[PDB]
Amino acid sequence: LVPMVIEQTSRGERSFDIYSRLLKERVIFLTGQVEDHMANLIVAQMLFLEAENPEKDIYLYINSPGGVITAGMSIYDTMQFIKPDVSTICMGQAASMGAFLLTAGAKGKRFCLPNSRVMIHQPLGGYQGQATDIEIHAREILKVKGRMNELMALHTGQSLEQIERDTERDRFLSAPEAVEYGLVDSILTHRN
Amino acid sequence: ALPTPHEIRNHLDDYVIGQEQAKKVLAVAVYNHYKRLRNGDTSNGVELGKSNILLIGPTGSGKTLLAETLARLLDVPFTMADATTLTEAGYVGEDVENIIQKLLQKSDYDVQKAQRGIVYIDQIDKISRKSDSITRDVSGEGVQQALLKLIEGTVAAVPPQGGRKHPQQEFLQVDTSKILFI
Ligand SMILES: Nc1ncnc2c1ncn2[C@@H]1O[C@H](COP(=O)(O)OP(=O)(O)OP(O)(O)=S)[C@@H](O)[C@H]1O
Repeated sequence: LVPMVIEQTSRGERSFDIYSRLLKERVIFLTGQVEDHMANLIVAQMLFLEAENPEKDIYLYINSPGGVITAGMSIYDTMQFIKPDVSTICMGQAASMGAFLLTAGAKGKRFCLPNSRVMIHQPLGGYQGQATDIEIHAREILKVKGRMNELMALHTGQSLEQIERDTERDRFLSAPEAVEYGLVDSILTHRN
Repeated sequence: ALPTPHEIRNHLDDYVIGQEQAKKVLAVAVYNHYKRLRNGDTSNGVELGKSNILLIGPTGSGKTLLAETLARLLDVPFTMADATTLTEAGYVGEDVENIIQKLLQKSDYDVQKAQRGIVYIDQIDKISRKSDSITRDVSGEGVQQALLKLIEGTVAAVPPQGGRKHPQQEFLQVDTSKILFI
């Protein structure tokens, strides 16, 4: 169930769902696993806001345990293509792909909650078949791992060698450590 | 010797039953109307104001009855028009001048006597806005805006005896600051 709200306007009263009301204010929600359907829905929201206003900041709240890689890279390229600065906030948790979209936000407009948690690891995969096919899928996933580390270093500012060592296994980063690591800019403890 | 509020109240008791608060308002209001007329800002009291009346009640209670019976003992000119037959200026329906015009029919085209008359309006709620703005309302709120200046006081233009035809092209100016509206 989704609660309905009333937006008082000069023309009259209008009924909106809670998710649609926030969309009007340049706010998008990224919840659950990242898949082709959920990812393709967020892209349409960003494009809709670009045409309405290209000079207003967009806010992206992320609470997700990660998911498909190809579905997430479509969002990253979109955020960089459009002119508006996509502000990112981490709520609850940010897995491998959720962390990549978090750090990919506009510089200076990235935040993490005081009790949020980030986790980063290497891409996961697998294949069953002939040895010739396993070599192909192995080279492909290796390129993605190398490609994902290069972009992570660009936004985090760290060196490529450091990202390779830290992403060999699961690594959890608290909210204070994320600031020191260049993943985010500050923490929104209280409203001032 | 003018009638008193008690005298006029007993006159209305013979035509109305079960209405105490409403009789007091018309009696005190009509009484003050004669005093405001007796002193046309000539006495020490200068710029005597005006106080209209707003009657509210269910249908079939005697609102239309009070307007007719009151004219019998008042002896000043009285009229009765309908708010339903009105609209904003520029539309065929709008006949805002007709209300003043009607008054002169009862007074025999006496401007000095028509200003001292009384007027009544029925079904005023029919022009309440519905808060729907994205459109222009010929009937409703629009109509109320036109009546603002008419109540306060101004000089409306009235075609003489409703107007013979277009060739005359003349109008009658009749002050309305002293005219009461109910
Ligand atoms: N207070 C009252 N005392 C006695 N009879 C009343 C009273 N009010 C209404 N009536 C009776 O109801 C009849 C009609 O009353 P109306 O004056 O038409 O009420 P109304 O509110 O003016 O109706 P409208 O004009 O259609 S809104 C009168 O002729 C009386 O017989």
